Amino acid sequence: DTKEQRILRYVQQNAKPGDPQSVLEAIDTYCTQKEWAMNVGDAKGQIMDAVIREYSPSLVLELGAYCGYSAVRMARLLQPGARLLTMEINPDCAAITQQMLNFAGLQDKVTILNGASQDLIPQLKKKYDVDTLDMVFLDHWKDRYLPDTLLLEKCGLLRKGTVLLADNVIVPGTPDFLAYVRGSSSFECTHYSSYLEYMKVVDGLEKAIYQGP
Amino acid sequence: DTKEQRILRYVQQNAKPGDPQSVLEAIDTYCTQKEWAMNVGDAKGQIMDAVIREYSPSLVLELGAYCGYSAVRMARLLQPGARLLTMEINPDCAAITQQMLNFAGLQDKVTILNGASQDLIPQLKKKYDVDTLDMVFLDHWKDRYLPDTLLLEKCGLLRKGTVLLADNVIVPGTPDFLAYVRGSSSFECTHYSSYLEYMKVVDGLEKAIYQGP
Ligand SMILES: N=C(N)c1ccc(NC(=O)Nc2cccc(CN)c2)cc1
Ligand SMILES: N=C(N)c1ccc(NC(=O)Nc2cccc(CN)c2)cc1
Ligand SMILES: [Cl-]
Ligand code: NA
Ligand code: NA
Repeated sequence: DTKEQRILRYVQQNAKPGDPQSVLEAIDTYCTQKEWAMNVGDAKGQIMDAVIREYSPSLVLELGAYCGYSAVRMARLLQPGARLLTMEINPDCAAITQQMLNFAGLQDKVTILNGASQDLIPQLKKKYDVDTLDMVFLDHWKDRYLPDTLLLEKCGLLRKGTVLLADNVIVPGTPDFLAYVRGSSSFECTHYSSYLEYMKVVDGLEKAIYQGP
Repeated sequence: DTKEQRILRYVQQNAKPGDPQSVLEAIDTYCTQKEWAMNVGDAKGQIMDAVIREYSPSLVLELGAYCGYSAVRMARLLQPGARLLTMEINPDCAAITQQMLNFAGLQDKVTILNGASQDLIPQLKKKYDVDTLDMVFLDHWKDRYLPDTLLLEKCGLLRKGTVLLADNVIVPGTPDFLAYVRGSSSFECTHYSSYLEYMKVVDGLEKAIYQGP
């Protein structure tokens, strides 16, 4: 009986059907109460929104999904003609995510693929008629952030101005990923550190904008 | 011949009059060439914009102004009925700032006050008929950031949701300012680190949202 399952359940019992905002609130609440995650709206959500709004991407790729919070958060802001593609290796998390999008009524803005990013990324151009990406959201599996970044490049999926946003990038974590995008001339970087009301970083996010090879 | 005199000159010679974006582009382009300040539009301007857009303040107070870049950046986004108040202790910077807003055609959006923040702040409610502030932009003189913040609270000028944004808050600088706002429950805090394309932080900003006494 997983945490992400109990989150889904809580949403299904308490959120307003087809109301993404309600859904996000229900998640944020339960996790804060449970202390699985504190004020995800202010710590992570708000930052996601600002990035979406600054860039107004037509095509967003989410790599990694836990309970579907991030997918709802992004999908709810996408305008007609804009879409989210989501990848997650863990099948339960994938499914919870789908079910979470369903409840919000956002399922038609999103395409979920349950598989390894290493195997799925190279199929995007061929299998999925993707030429390049406007935005990528890296989530969940921090160890996959750098490999993913490198593979996207390799597959020719990034273009000048493609925005990467990675969640849960807090020192000393994801050491290899941060060093790379910061040191690389192909990435223009901005780090976001959410402290909420205290002194300890609650969430760290990295925005890295591809500057071409 | 001061740097901010020389920035003003460059703008006047090169930017399109009455064009804020042109003026912002003239200052960046010049400071960058002089290697006085790299890519201020990416490093600082874009963040300011994101904050203004998120919060849509009616009244912004800027404390500190060097050449006026920030005042132009913020004033160009304020809608009818919104206004900027700028305080700067150095009389030439204040005047450059005014002449810079003139060139951009933004002078009616702004009131510039020449004087010490400690002296001007307490006169705001009384002399300038302010109740509280929607946003405060701290700029230019980092040593004043903490005492400004405290005086603004003392003067009853912050309300729940008042957004403070401080420029040039790069560790190990302003350690007390940062420890104060993060340490205090009266502030909900987010740090922005702009790396541009490099390994090292170019500019750092702190958003602190007042949460009450
Ligand atoms: N690189 C990682 N951090 C990483 C790599 C691989 C995975 N795999 C799963 O979660 N598989 C899974 C998860 C749930 C259930 C099943 C099988 N039904 C398989 C996770 C994390
Ligand atoms: N706390 C600070 N960092 C601080 C405090 C005070 C000042 N004062 C001026 O710049 N005065 C000035 C500057 C130019 C000209 C004149 C008077 N003609 C006065 C600066 C910085
Ligand atoms: Cl929120
Ligand atoms: Na870089
Ligand atoms: Na705080």
